[PDB]
Amino acid sequence: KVTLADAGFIICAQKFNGLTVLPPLLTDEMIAQ
Amino acid sequence: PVSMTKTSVDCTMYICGDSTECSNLLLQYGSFCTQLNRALTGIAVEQDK
Amino acid sequence: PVSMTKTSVDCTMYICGDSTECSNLLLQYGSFCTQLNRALTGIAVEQDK
Amino acid sequence: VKNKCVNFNFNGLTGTGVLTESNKKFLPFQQFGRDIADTTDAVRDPQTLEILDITPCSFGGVSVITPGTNTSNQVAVLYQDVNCTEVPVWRVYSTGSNVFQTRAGCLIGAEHVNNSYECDIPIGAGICASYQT
Amino acid sequence: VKNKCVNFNFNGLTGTGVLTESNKKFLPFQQFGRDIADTTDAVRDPQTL
Amino acid sequence: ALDPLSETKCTLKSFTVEKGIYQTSNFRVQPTESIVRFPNITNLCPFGE
Amino acid sequence: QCVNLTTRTQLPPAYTNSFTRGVYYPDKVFRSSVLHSTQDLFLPFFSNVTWFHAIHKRFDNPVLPFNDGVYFASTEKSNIIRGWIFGTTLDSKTQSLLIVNNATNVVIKVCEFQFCNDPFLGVYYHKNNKSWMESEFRVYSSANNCTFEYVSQPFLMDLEGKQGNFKNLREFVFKNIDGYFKIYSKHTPINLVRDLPQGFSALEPLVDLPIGINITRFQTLLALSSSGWTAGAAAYYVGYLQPRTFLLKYNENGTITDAVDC
Amino acid sequence: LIANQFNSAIGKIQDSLSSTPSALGKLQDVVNQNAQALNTLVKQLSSNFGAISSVLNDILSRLDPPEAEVQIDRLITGRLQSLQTYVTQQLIRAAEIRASANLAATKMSECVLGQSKRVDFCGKGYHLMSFPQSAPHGVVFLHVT
Amino acid sequence: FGAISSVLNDILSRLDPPEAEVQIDRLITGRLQSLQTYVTQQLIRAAEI
Ligand SMILES: *[C@@H]1O[C@H](CO)[C@@H](O)[C@H](O)[C@H]1NC(C)=O
Repeated sequence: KVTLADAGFIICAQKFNGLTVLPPLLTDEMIAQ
Repeated sequence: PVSMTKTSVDCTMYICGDSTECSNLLLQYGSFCTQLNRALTGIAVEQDK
Repeated sequence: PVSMTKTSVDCTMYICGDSTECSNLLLQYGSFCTQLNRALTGIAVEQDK
Repeated sequence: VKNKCVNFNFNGLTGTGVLTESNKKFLPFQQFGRDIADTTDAVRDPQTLEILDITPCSFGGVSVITPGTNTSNQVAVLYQDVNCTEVPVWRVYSTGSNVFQTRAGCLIGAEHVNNSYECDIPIGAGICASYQT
Repeated sequence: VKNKCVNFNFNGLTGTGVLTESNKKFLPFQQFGRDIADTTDAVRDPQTL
Repeated sequence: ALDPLSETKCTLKSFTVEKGIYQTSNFRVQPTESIVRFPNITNLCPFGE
Repeated sequence: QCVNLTTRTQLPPAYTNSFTRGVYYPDKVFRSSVLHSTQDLFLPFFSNVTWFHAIHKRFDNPVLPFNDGVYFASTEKSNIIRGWIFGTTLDSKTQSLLIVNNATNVVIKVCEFQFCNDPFLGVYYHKNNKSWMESEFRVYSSANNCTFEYVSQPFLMDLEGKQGNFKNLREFVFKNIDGYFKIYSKHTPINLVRDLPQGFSALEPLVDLPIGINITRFQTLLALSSSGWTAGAAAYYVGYLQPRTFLLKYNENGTITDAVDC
Repeated sequence: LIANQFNSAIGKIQDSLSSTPSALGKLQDVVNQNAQALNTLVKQLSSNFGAISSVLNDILSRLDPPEAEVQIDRLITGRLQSLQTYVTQQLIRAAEIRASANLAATKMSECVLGQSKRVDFCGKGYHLMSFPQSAPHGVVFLHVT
Repeated sequence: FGAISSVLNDILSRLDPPEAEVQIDRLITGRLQSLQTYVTQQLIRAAEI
């Protein structure tokens, strides 16, 4: 049910001017663990 | 909710890309980009915390 | 305490109070007034919540 | 030229980036192409009718990993967000003894092991680095 | 004329608004009247005092 | 400009650095050559007449 | 030579609702599935527009003002409207723009003319050879000082045709900014009696001209001895542009699909 | 009987989430807000700010270094001010999220790991227990009461 | 704010537009930054409440 609002604006996704998004330290899977 | 998405901004490439004279104009403004990166670094640490 | 009084400040009528050239010269500054109105309306909704 | 980061001028439109043959279907009068960000990413070549995708060539920040200077003087480097097939663009830690690929990017200066312990220095994606025998 | 949104021009001092009769008891050396925000709100007509 | 460890000493302004991760020295691939493109223009001015 | 035509039916002017017509690409940047807002000169939705028609008894060709671009639409059969005049005074006190869609050529020029009271072009009606030969070209009295001309490739077009419903829906909009004439247009097959349809249609950019003159008034030109005539039915509609602010939506292939007045 | 009521309630929970699409809104808008914040950041790049152009190259390719510092100074001031606004908003929002996360951790430590007697802390009614479920950027408690 | 006056209409009553813009830039800067201060302080107080 959860979807992001804009596609490409939350693997090659580097923004054109200096915007980066850091992956979380804990991934999806071990939280479920 | 628990956390937002961590994000980070490179100050100089945000302000002006490729223009070294813009960098010369920027470097008289002190150390603002250090403050900016420091604040975003603190937020990004607190997310995982 | 529970809430405060909900306030609203119109950006253009505050700054360029009934001037046409002032609105035009304001137009080059991006989208500040939208951001200010959005923040204030969010506050005012939050009070009733 | 193609497949390299170059700086370009297409008919008064200057920029920098790597160019790619594209699949976008222009209308015949259309010249530029933009984003939702209103940033140019699609340019029609004036000489020959084709659509060129513009990608800004890569970049990133440098992460540096160390124990304390009371402990050691050996460090490791993370190039974030880069499949590090083009790493070297100091230089001495550009080809040193291994490269390791993570979801964060390229790790150089640490050797990947199999065992799993508790986290020491949080790098990311469940991956942590430490100093041991 | 009174009681309309009009343009007005008193002694070069111009503006837009509605003019009405006051009861402010001036002293003869005074001409204008000001507000907190340094806006004109009481004007002596030059032709008829 | 010598080594990453020295880069940390240079940007943290200390001769001692404790254990962890730090962020320095944002980079760019720095493009190679220039290029210009223009239409195949053929309508000359008849100077021979 | 140019004569005054008088024999007609007299009627008051008519207005028609321009429902949602007259949208054009503001630039040449391609978008895909994008809601983008602009602000520019546009024809407002749901205005009333001037409706003129040549029937049977009608030759309705006056001089109209040109301010901030105009939108011109025509429902026609067999291409009776041929020309456009532009200029401040049309009488060699100011420069004059001449656009002609000849049966042979299209002629585009600017010189210093003196146009007549009723300039027009006259074609005969089935003169024993099943061809309508164009015989009369009564536009200006002279061409004093010339500054720029152009003529395209010659061609042939049909000067004959009778239909119960007009097939040609030709849509144009003309703008003048900083010495530049902008002609933006669209052609459409259509089946309607005496009206303009409801629907969406963008205008592709077609022509820019770097002319550099002041333009105030204009008039179009019609196809048809000095009295006595035979013209087919045609109709056109004239609307004016106002500076407005719109929202436009682009599909995946990048055509403007629908528009929103603010 | 309790087993039947429990299983029926769980099935109704699945049906209630699969039916109503407006349930996860408390998670969603935060993400949306961050997105549009980043979005409007990009939109401040293309302002004039009283300078002649928003293209830095075109100012450089037309105006001379005796005077171009005046225009690029304006560009510096405008873009720096936009960064100020963006990160001040981010700091306030992050403090708010931290407060909500502390509330979440308290709820996890008391409602799940034990049985609290605080009325209406762990949902409506007399609290029996809780089960947690993971969610994108969040947690979902199922209180059994 | 360093300009001739704080009255918007008086500057337009006296100056040509190529200098009215010079003054009104400084005025719009001062007023805008004041409004920025106000909205930030309001956000902090709303979070406290
Ligand atoms: C437009 O003209 C028609 C002509 O009949 C008239 O009925 C209508 O009221 C007019 N609308 C406006 C907005 O002027």
